Amino acid sequence: GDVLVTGAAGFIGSHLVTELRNSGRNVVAVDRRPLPTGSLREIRGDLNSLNLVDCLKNISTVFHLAALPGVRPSWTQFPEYLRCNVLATQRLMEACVQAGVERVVVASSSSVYGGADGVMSEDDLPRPLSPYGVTKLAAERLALAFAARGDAELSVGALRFFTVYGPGQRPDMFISRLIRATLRGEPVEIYGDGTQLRDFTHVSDVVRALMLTASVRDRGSAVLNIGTGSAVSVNEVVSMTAELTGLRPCTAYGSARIGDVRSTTADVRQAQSVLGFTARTGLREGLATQIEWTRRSLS
Amino acid sequence: GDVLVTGAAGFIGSHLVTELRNSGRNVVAVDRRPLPTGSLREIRGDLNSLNLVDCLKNISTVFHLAALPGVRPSWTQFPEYLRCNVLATQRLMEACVQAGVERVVVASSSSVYGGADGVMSEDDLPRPLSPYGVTKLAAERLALAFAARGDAELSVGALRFFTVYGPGQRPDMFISRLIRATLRGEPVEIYGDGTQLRDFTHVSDVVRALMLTASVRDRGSAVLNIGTGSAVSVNEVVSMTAELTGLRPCTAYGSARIGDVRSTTADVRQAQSVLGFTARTGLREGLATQIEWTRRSLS
Ligand SMILES: NC(=O)c1ccc[n+]([C@@H]2O[C@H](COP(=O)([O-])OP(=O)(O)OC[C@H]3O[C@@H](n4cnc5c(N)ncnc54)[C@H](O)[C@@H]3O)[C@@H](O)[C@H]2O)c1
Ligand SMILES: NC(=O)c1ccc[n+]([C@@H]2O[C@H](COP(=O)([O-])OP(=O)(O)OC[C@H]3O[C@@H](n4cnc5c(N)ncnc54)[C@H](O)[C@@H]3O)[C@@H](O)[C@H]2O)c1
Ligand SMILES: O=c1ccn([C@@H]2O[C@H](COP(=O)(O)OP(=O)(O)O[C@H]3O[C@H](CO)[C@@H](O)[C@H](O)[C@H]3O)[C@@H](O)[C@H]2O)c(=O)[nH]1
Ligand SMILES: O=c1ccn([C@@H]2O[C@H](COP(=O)(O)OP(=O)(O)O[C@H]3O[C@H](CO)[C@@H](O)[C@H](O)[C@H]3O)[C@@H](O)[C@H]2O)c(=O)[nH]1
Repeated sequence: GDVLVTGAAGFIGSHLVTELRNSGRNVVAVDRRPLPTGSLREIRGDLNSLNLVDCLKNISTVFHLAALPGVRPSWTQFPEYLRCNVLATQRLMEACVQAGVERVVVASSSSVYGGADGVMSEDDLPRPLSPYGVTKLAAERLALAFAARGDAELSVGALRFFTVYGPGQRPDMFISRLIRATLRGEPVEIYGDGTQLRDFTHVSDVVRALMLTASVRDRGSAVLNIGTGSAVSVNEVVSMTAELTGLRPCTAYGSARIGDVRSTTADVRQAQSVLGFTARTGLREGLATQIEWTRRSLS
Repeated sequence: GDVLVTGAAGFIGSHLVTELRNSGRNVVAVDRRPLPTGSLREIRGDLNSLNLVDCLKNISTVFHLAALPGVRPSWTQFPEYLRCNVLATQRLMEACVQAGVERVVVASSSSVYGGADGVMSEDDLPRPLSPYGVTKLAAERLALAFAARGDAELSVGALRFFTVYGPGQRPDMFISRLIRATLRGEPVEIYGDGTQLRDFTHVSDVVRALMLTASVRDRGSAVLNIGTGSAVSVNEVVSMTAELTGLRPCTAYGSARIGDVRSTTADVRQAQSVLGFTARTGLREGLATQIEWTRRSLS
């Protein structure tokens, strides 16, 4: 059957569209922004306005990536985060039940874990530290509640991504801003002392995990971390970018932002056992891919 | 300091207002519906429209009970459930940070557990089966995220209530409808075969738990079940009501409603250790209190 991707114009979504089409799948793309062997049908619209059942005609698999994804604006833009991240999810899942979609792969987030040292496992109680994390937890729990309805023949794979980077990374993210601070001298502010850590996951690995998750169809629903299990500090990413480029990143240290967790590290075990997924790209290699893409993109 | 109760016109809220005032506390009541030794100041308004910081002047303790509380309408009224249960909570917690409120006691729900046999413990992963349960989980996680902000001197006691009944019970609830089916012959539909079970908790016990929770001020935040640990089936409640009244309840069996969990039973241990709270009222005694109140109320 055909596949529908919400959020298809965005960072992860555009990579997923490419891989789906290269694999021979016909793709229906939904986004309110323009898109950058399988066919491609672009539907331009807001999930809260489109006739979603019409969009889901002959769709057997949905990848739900649309959302407002920034941690820090969520404190002061909460109506819009609720509308885009929770209400739109609820509408999409109802339409999936009505249209007889078989499987929905939902982008969730490591943000549901909140603050924790060391490994974040899918059996840990969620305790988001930001309103954004609350909305991603609500979206993933909504998806699971729809899959548990007695009238639905619907499974859900909810994927908790860990800070994704690479070619095309959204420009509000740290590595994208740092690379512009390096190649173009546009200063980046460091939010705190730079000792915060992230499990940075390359988008190519995330797209492989998304495809694997969609192919697990007879095992019910699942909640899985998608990450590398290796955390790197902000300061270390700055030093690596300086080393790779021979240009001094234009940085300025400022105050930590409330809502930012101090460290993330994925427990990678359950995705390996359920999907056969292990991340292949480490940060040193992946960072070079983003730097090279950004050069060519600016030229 | 003075205490503010949101949802003060409702079932649990009105009982809490009474006990707060009888205890000598000055109460500020907020609700968009009229209210049925401590003074009482009634503020009439919607939490999404009022100047909440103004309402919180000289308030040291907030009891957040306002919400749309029905499980079953939440599938088809989801915008309003998000607005009342999640957006209003976020606005209230921000105003609590800005106003320097010390402690917020939040009404959460056993609905966050979803479907589970046997005892529901606060260490179990939440898995709500209805959009209502998703909104209560979001409200309680929001409250905890605000309490964890570095700029807040704020603690949260989040109370997961188990199906509350007694004098004044909301008329959409089962025991209220059954009593009208008995005393007044207004038929009640049974949603399924009546073998579903609930941990029914008397409102007097819930109000005692609310007061105890507010008095724990130097131990940070807590998430606690408030229930009896004894589950009773719908059919057994029907037979008890018939026995107590000598009138045949006017019932009609119909189809189970999607979103209704099959059974609830509270793990009562953590509230006993943290609050010294143990429920005192069992269903046979409590059911008689509601029947007697309802007689006098109808006359
Ligand atoms: N990038 C990461 O590090 C990361 C980490 C964890 C989780 N996630 C999650 O992965 C998903 C994709 O993230 P991304 O970095 O690609 O974000 P992105 O902002 O690049 O892509 C999201 C897309 O969704 C669209 N969109 C938003 N609301 C919409 C609406 N109401 N209707 C139609 N389209 C709408 C946007 O136009 C955008 O193109 C998001 O759900 C996000 O929460 C991302
Ligand atoms: N009754 C139960 O069995 C039970 C069980 C678990 C949890 N809870 C929770 O306990 C709390 C109280 O439940 P209840 O049975 O007393 O419900 P209720 O409906 O009787 O009381 C809720 C009150 O909140 C008010 N309200 C709703 N939205 C408002 C808004 N935007 N602004 C101002 N006021 C608003 C309503 O007018 C109403 O009086 C709710 O948070 C509910 O989710 C109740
Ligand atoms: O200009 C900036 C931007 C970010 N940071 C810091 O860099 C780290 C990473 O920030 P960023 O790349 O913006 O990603 P996160 O805020 O960690 O969020 C990403 O990863 C989260 C967890 O996976 C997802 O929930 C989010 O949607 C996704 O944006 C954090 O410690 C920030 O405090 C700075 O110092 N300066
Ligand atoms: O007309 C009716 C109403 C209810 N029921 C059944 O009676 C049980 C109890 O229903 P009700 O008294 O409406 O309470 P719940 O739906 O269990 O919800 C209450 O208890 C939940 C868990 O504590 C809270 O989350 C909710 O806010 C609160 O309304 C359920 O099995 C219903 O299916 C019927 O058979 N007929």
